[PDB]
Amino acid sequence: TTILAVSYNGGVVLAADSRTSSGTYVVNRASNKLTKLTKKIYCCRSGSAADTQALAERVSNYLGSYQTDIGAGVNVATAANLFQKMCYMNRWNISAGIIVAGYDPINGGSVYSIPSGGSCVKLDYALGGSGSIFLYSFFDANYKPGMSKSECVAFCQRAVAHAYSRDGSSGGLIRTITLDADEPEDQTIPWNRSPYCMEKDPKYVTQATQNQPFSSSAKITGNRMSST
Amino acid sequence: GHDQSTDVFSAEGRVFQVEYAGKAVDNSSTAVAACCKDGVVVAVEKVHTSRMLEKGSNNRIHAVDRQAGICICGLLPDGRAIVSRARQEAENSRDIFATPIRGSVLANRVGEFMHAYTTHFAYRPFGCSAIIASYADDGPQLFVSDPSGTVAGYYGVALGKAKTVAKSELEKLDFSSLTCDEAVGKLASILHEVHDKQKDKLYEVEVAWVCDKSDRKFVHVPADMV
Repeated sequence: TTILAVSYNGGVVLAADSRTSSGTYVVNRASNKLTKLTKKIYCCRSGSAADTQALAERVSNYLGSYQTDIGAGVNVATAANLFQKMCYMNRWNISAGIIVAGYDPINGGSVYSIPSGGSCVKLDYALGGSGSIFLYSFFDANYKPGMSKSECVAFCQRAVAHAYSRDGSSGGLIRTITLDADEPEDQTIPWNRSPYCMEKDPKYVTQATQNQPFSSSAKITGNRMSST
Repeated sequence: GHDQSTDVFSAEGRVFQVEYAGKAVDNSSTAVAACCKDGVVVAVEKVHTSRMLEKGSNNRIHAVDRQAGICICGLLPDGRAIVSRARQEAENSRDIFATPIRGSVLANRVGEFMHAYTTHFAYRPFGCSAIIASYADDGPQLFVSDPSGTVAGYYGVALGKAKTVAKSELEKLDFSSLTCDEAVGKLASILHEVHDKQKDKLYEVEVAWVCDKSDRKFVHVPADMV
């Protein structure tokens, strides 16, 4: 899993790969890990599909009740707070990295990370999933904040692609959604138009030279490609 | 036997035990309140029976959260029960929803709670009207929940024994223009006019506001403005 969210001026992007794996087999290659909580507030789920689907459904339910009751929009902080509560109450029995991100008119776009222990941290961007370990340096090196919506979408797609090109546990599509004052725009990049992969990076086209032919010299030539 | 329990309708669909609790509120000391564009001011006439109370005794105005307060009118103990419930709702909003409770929400919650005690043979209605004054994200707001649990928003409001007069005086104010500074003066002034002197010889007027000058915190007003 690779999930992330990034703020831009006036909203957020969420992004995720689509793969759900039972270890080394892919049970679902088109999962949707961007889960709607309210109209403009989403979570990205990582960890146990079961656990995260159960919490998201629970929180989305509570939040719809709550919106009907106060007769007004919900804040992202409220959604994060609830998520945090539930994640923390059940921290021993669930595996669950969440990101809660969305747009509310009081605070603009926000991002909260709620990692396994049930901390809740408000950030500019957040990463989660097994694939996130690959993006920390990518962000450190290549993410400048203050990006436009469209730049930010493309950057999150790149970021996911980089992650899932190295994490065996992430893969497939890249789903994104933006969340701001306007209508949510979901997007889905199929793998074969991924903005990065190792199988198409020109610096990984030359094969490692492992299968040298038997020679009278130490000079390395190439792999032996043919018997003759 | 139609009027002994709040669990019972009369033949005209009235609930007498609620009307009766209502009378407790009307025979009580008077409160007024005004909701301006910059905040809410609520004032209330405390009637002492003794010359020897401490100033502060039997406060009828309670904070319920940073941004909200409840002035009770009627049986003060019953009101402190409501104030406790309002505070639990305010806490819940902060603890679960990580937001200050909007005032309309708070007053609805207060109303629901008061109404609940008008449905069941085992409890009686509360003998107090709560005035709720909030200034959360929904803006300045002033509600009143009566013993039936009916809740209404007001620009200005008067409860208790001088309510009919105090309303006549509150109608003379211009709510569109009036500011929390002016209102502390007016609302207090009003409670001095409608106070009856030969009955209730000992009285202070407690005032509180929540407004832009108080950093939208609900507080007793300093006793220089009165």
